[PDB]
Amino acid sequence: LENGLARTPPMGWLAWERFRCNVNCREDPRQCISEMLFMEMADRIAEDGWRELGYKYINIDDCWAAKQRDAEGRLVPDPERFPRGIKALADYVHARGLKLGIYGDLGRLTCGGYPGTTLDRVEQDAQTFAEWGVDMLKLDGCYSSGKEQAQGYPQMARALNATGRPIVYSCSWPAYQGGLPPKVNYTLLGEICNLWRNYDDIQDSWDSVLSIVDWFFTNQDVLQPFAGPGHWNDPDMLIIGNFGLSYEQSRSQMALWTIMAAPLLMSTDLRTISPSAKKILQNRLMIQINQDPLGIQGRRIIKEGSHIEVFLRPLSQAASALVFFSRRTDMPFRYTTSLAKLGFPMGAAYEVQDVYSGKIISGLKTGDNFTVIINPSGVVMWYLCPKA
Amino acid sequence: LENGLARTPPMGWLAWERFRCNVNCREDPRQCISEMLFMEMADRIAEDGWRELGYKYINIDDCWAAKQRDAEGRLVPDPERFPRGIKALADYVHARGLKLGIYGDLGRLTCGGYPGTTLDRVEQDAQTFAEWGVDMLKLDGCYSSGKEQAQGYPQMARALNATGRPIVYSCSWPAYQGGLPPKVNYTLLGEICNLWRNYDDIQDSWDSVLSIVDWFFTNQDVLQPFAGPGHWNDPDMLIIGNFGLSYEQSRSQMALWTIMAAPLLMSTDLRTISPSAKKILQNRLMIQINQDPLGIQGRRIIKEGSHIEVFLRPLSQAASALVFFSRRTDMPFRYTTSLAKLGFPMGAAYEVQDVYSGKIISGLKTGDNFTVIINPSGVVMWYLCPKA
Ligand SMILES: *[C@@H]1O[C@H](CO)[C@@H](O[C@@H]2O[C@H](CO)[C@@H](O)[C@H](O)[C@H]2NC(C)=O)[C@H](O)[C@H]1NC(C)=O
Ligand SMILES: *[C@@H]1O[C@H](CO)[C@@H](O[C@@H]2O[C@H](CO)[C@@H](O)[C@H](O)[C@H]2NC(C)=O)[C@H](O)[C@H]1NC(C)=O
Ligand SMILES: *[C@@H]1O[C@H](CO)[C@@H](O)[C@H](O)[C@H]1NC(C)=O
Ligand SMILES: *[C@@H]1O[C@H](CO)[C@@H](O)[C@H](O)[C@H]1NC(C)=O
Ligand SMILES: *[C@@H]1O[C@H](CO)[C@@H](O)[C@H](O)[C@H]1NC(C)=O
Ligand SMILES: *[C@@H]1O[C@H](CO)[C@@H](O)[C@H](O)[C@H]1NC(C)=O
Repeated sequence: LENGLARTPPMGWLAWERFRCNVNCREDPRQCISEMLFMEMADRIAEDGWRELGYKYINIDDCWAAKQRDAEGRLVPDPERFPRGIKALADYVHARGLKLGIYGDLGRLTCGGYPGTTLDRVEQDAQTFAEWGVDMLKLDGCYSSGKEQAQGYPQMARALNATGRPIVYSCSWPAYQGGLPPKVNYTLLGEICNLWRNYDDIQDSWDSVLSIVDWFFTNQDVLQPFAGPGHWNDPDMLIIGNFGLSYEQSRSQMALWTIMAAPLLMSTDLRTISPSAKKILQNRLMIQINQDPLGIQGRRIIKEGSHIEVFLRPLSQAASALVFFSRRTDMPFRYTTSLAKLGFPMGAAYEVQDVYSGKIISGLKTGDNFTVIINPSGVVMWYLCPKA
Repeated sequence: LENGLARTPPMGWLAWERFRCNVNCREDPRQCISEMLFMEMADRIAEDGWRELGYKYINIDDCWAAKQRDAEGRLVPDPERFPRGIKALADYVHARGLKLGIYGDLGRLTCGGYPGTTLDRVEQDAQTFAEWGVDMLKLDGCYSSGKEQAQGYPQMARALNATGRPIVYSCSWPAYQGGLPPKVNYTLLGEICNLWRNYDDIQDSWDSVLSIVDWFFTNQDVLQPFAGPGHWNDPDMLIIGNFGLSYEQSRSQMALWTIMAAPLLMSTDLRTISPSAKKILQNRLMIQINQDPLGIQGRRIIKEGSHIEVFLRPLSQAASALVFFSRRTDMPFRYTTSLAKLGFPMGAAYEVQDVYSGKIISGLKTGDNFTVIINPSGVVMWYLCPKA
């Protein structure tokens, strides 16, 4: 989508995976979906170093609105959970130099049972969001037919533009259509959306992450070519800092999402996040690679019988990123190979930096053998710069 | 096995899951299988509070011996990796008030390819171990037929007794025979072994833990009745502190192994263990319940459609232990029920202590509703004492 936005994958926080549709603010004041949740996450992003790293979006997902539109047919937030309205929430977020994202559903109802954005409501809702000061909109696709979606998604892109307010547009259209051609036309998506959820919702477990990793890389031929500045593939939220991932697994999701040029939308409680989880999510070099200006999504290039997978992502400044991933469940594994074997130019030399450890290799020749030790369900990630 | 040993499930450290058959001491001085590994783990157990809690066994697993017996036909440790011999290692461990465990295989070769204990070598090997000062022996079953195992396992029990040295005897016999009757006779196992590996080796992943949990509880009817002081079911090593389990998952394995009256044999690097992992493994109340004098293995009593499972273990002093386990992957879950609904006596009251948080409920009436909040892949564990 050529609206000057999302020239790099969106970075921020999104409520859904961690907080879901919790409306029990009486017993879960901090974990329930309310204006307070977003204001506090905004303070967290603004105060704990996240903002400086690039994390700027504070996104509201499903279950924020009243169970019905007002009499005028407009969407309104839940009165008890959002007593100051959305515009006020936006100002608050804006005052911190952050941006506010909201959620809607092209259809009769949101997946959670809240007011849906039917075709006759698209222009009005887009208008309502802009007036509130919204900066990003995720448009879900429950309760709408393929025909209605084919009309509605492009229609909402036009409506958003008409408001004159630049709004990042996240589309779930592909996921509802199976995520693959011919049913999905990624060329069209690139023209109308800034990013799109291609596949299943991420759940809080390592198997969920693996399921997403495997679907995207198995189908990379029909997905990788359509990602770029202004239009990204979205494998869903980062679940680092939550309940299901071990330390190694958390490092793995961050690394693989970076290879995929995926949005870095955290869905975790920033008020209780652990130091190790924070350290992973705040890795500057990792973020630099994810945010690379060229926006060329990487690919899996090797699947060893040793249960080791290798990924490569081409970058700006003639650089590259490599991820060595172990799916073994026995012990740290010694993977030995050479850049030449991985496909790099002959007779060259590279300065290599281990993204997580910081260790550097001054001048690795492409013909030289090297060994990396990868832990179970973990990765070793390299940033490579050619010497001249 | 009535040898006065293992009146409570064995507690200690075992090398296998974490260190496997690593013999590359040149590049992995600390992680390779050598006398140094065991001496250092012994120091760890003796110095970091483990010994006082009950952890006393330091067990050597596969890959410790020389590739062949000496000329006299006796087992000898690998010369380079165990330069001071086993007896010296035992003395060292003994000097710390700990006990040394060793590994052998009833068959032509150990699963790792090392010298096996064939039938004609049983008496000699049992003799060799006693002389070295061995306190525990795990007898694996690779490369032996069912007929040979039927003869060898009972035969080794007799050989060990004859040495006059009390030795905990861990038998893998059942695992090689499928772990279920009629092929396996757990009454016989109780007579000849102190504990036995019934099922597959644990690997470093949550799915491995779940696979073990599900097999044992699905088949609890033919397993639970045969566990007791002196003879236990062994679901394998604790992998808390390693690469594949998240925090919640680690707490879950500890709790479920305690419900199963399982040995608490840690297989992790005690030199680098995290504070949180240490805190889980050192939980005194948890250990007290695992070590309960009655030795009555618990059972799964409920499998909700909410993906919540409930476990109960009867204890001494008319007490009980309950585990509420969530296999959901969405968010913290509120499980509401009553002790009456769980099956407890009518019109009674209990003092309840949350094993992990320490929070206490003074006098919970069996008829009163209560709610516990369980995190994804996590547990809530209670210790209950009746009031009078
Ligand atoms: C509506 O669409 C127009 C283009 O159709 C957007 O204008 C483009 O903005 C980008 C970045 O600001 C420029 O690089 C292009 O040159 C512009 N194109 C044209 C035709 O001028 C405009 O930003 C959109 N409006 C909103 C609010 O999204
Ligand atoms: C060999 O077996 C005998 C029993 O057959 C063991 O002796 C028993 O030891 C326990 C605990 O010390 C006592 O409760 C029993 O009363 C003993 N039984 C008998 C018949 O005396 C003996 O400990 C075993 N020897 C070894 C080295 O394991
Ligand atoms: C996909 O959409 C683009 C953009 O509208 C269009 O040019 C192209 O023809 C479509 N492809 C197919 C197979 O319909
Ligand atoms: C490099 O390592 C590979 C093992 O992956 C080996 O086959 C090859 O012979 C090595 N090359 C040299 C020059 O040692
Ligand atoms: C199981 O072993 C015990 C102990 O030797 C024996 O008494 C019993 O008969 C055996 N059960 C069967 C079915 O063979
Ligand atoms: C106790 O909670 C259950 C829900 O599990 C509910 O059905 C029941 O009515 C409650 N009992 C009382 C007295 O509130």
